[PDB]
Amino acid sequence: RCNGVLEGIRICRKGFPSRVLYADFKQRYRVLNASAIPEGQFMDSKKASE
Amino acid sequence: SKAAADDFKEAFLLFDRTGDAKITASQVGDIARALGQNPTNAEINKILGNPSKEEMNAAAITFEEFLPMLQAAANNKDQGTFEDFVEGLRVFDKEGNGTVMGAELRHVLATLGEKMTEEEVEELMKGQEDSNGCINYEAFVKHIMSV
Repeated sequence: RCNGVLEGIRICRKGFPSRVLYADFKQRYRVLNASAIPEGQFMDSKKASE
Repeated sequence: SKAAADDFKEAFLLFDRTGDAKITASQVGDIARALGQNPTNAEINKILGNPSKEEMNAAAITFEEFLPMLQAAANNKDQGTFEDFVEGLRVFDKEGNGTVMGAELRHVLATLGEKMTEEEVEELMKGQEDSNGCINYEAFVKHIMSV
C-alpha cells in the first residue's frame, strides 16, 4: 500500500487492468479462430494477436 | 399463402431421394436456402431443438411440418441488408478501394463463427479473385446476392 504497487493497480483498473503479453496471448487463445489467430500469432508475434 | 406457391412442394420432390414425400431434418436447412431463405445454421438448430426435435437421431419429414417451418423462417428475411455486408468488408481492409487479400477472407470464412468448409470457400472465391490476390468485394458481394 505504502509502496505504490497497490495504487498502480488501482489506476490501472480504472484504466486497463489486465495486460497480456503477446506470445502469452497467442498460445492461450490461438484456438479461438484457430486458423486466423494462429496465423496472426506465428506471422508476427505481435501482429498476430492483432 | 398460395399466393399459394405450389413450387415449394415440387422442389421437395426434387430433394427427397426416396420419393416417399418426406425430407429428413438434416436437409431442411439447405432446402430453406434453396427456396429463397437464409436462416443461419444456429437458428435452424435452435428452432429444431426449441421444438424438442433431435437432429442427432434418424428423422423423416412430412410436408406438413416443413411448410410451417419455412413460413417461420420467412419473417427473418428482413435481416438481409446489403449495406451492412459491404460495410463489414469495408472495415476489414485499409484504403479507399474494396479489396480483401485472398487468404484473409478464406481463413475468416472457414474459422470465424459458423464454420464454412474450405471447399465451399474456394467455390465462392473462384472467378471473383484474380491472380493479384485481391478480392474486389463490391462485385463479390454483388455476385453472392445474385443467387
